[PDB]
Amino acid sequence: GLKAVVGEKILSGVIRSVKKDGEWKVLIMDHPSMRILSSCCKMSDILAEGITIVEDINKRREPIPSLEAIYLLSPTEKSVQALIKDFQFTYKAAHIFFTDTCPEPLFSELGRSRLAKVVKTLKEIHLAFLPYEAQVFSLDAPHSTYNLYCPFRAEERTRQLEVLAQQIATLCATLQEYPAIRYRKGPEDTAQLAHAVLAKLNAFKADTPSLGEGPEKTRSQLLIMDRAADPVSPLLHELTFQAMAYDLLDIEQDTYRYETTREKAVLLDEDDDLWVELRHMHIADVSKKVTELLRTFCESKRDLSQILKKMPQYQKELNKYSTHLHLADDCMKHFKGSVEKLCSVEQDLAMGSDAEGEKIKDSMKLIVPVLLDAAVPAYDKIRVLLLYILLRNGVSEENLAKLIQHANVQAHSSLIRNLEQLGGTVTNSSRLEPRERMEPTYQLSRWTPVIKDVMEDAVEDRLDRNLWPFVSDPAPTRAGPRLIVYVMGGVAMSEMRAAYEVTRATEGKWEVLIGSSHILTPTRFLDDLKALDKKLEDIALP
Ligand SMILES: [Cl-]
Repeated sequence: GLKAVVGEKILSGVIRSVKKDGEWKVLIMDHPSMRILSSCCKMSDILAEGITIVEDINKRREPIPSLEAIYLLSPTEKSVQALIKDFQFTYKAAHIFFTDTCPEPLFSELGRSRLAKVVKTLKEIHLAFLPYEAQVFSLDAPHSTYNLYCPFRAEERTRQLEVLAQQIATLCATLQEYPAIRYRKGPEDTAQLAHAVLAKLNAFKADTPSLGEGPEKTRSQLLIMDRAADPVSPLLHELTFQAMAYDLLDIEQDTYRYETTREKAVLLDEDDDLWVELRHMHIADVSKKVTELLRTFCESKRDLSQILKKMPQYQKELNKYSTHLHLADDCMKHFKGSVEKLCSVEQDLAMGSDAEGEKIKDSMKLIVPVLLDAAVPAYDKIRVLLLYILLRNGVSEENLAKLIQHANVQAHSSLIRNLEQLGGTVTNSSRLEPRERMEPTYQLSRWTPVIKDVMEDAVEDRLDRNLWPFVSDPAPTRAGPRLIVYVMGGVAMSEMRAAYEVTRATEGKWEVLIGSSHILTPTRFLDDLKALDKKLEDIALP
């Protein structure tokens, strides 16, 4: 998928293109650059291409003239000024690779340097995005929401749209696409980003006019949506394996930690093929499916005296089964009690109707118990309170104060009101509501992300142009078409799931990719909101 593509562009385009069978090389990097390759290609493949050690430019290093030195950097004044510094000899010579275009000014001061003397290679790969999953990308700019929507960064807003616009143009170019660009009409941001992307995509089209040609690739579309178009989805407690695990449990750097009969630290990425299989399933179908795949593997390899002897051999491939069997139980531990009670209240507020289908009569009566409960943590009370404010489509100033007070979450008053910075409606409307679906589901997972409706419509060529205009109408006349989706201000894990549900529904006709500046859990979303009315010099510039 995306990790295979990105991995190939690196291994073959950067490491293999410089390899000298007799010689070996140091690979030096800045933070953004090494987050990219680390996310797709493994150390074993890196070694196989002729690299002795990997380093980080930001840290002090030892001189090794004997070894030539590759650099893979983002073309920022920090990385370049740090590179120039290495020889003005910490190395004998060096092969440079910028992940994007190097601006005149930075290339000029580099020509007046001593480094220049021993520069052996100098290219630019144009590759600025993390392949998080097979079908989900990230631009590695968690500072993006803050730069676009905080008033203390009003002057950097436009620059942040230009940066993101470029990153999204190099995504298409990487996938050999020249897709029709579309965006949600009302918000100023979505339109501005869409036109920026076209202008920076037309650059790559001009250099390679054969981009996106074909009866199938000509039908590819890139949709741009703002967070405020569906501020409900990022708040909800999802009961699918992934969305549920990252939300309820503490999972950092994508690593799950628990104890066995001793200190296991598993990485939930795409080498773990069991994770790839379960990540999108309701919590209620996980238990069985794990045991269903066990009964296959264990008995497939298998008087049972000899089977006992061969247990150490299976133990490793067999632990990987116990891994997710346990993670599922853990999801269920955290779900019992308050949470299962919250979900009920949330789904009623999101759908606007109880399980029977009967419309909710008194939405206030529904939350009041949860809010005045001292045993429910603040962030949980806040998700319910925000869902209530969104259902009501705004709430009176005085009613908001009485709820914040009676709910006992006064210190977070800030983040609640900060939802108006994204375009959402808190006090006293630009939100899209998912169409109804007459399809059976579990009582606690009746909500479908807005973006799924949008994806299905884009695929079937029935997406309203009034709401989703094109920037350019397609000229009158992998191989299949792609639908690329970019949610501004973070993408929820239900929306990530929606991409896989729609892609599988078309049976391979369409590959639906979705991504954003960063990936969201309900908690990280509230933290992003909290920041929008603060001056924080720690947060990175665009
Ligand atoms: Cl149009």
